[PDB]
Amino acid sequence: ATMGLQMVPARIEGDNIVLYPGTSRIGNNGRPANNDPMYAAWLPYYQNRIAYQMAEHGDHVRFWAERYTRGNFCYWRVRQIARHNQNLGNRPERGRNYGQHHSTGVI
RNA sequence: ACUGAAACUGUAGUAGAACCAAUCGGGGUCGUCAAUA
Repeated sequence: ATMGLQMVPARIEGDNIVLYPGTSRIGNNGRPANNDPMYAAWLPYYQNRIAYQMAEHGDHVRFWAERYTRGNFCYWRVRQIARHNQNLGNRPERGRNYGQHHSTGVI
């Protein structure tokens, strides 16, 4: 399970692989550097669902996210989502502390 | 401006001599499987 911390979200575009570390930056060992947040954002899906019907693996999307903290690390908790062509709407605010997933209000 | 008649294509000969349906294999035994929070 340690090895997952040095995986990066990726795609292939035509015939090149692409990487999407996004706002996070790739640390030397491949881990997200300097305690910056996980490369991918986290979508609540089987509990505290962030609904638009629930999105699906092919969905191209636009979304708000919030920086959340847990223990040794932090991550972009998705807050609200729309299909890409649709309007995302207004900025959400200070989410619930979902237990040890603590809000920051950094959105 | 008088059909020739009569005559067994049969008589003797072992489709056989030689060759392995066989060569190798313990009815045996350990750590995997799924990916995140």
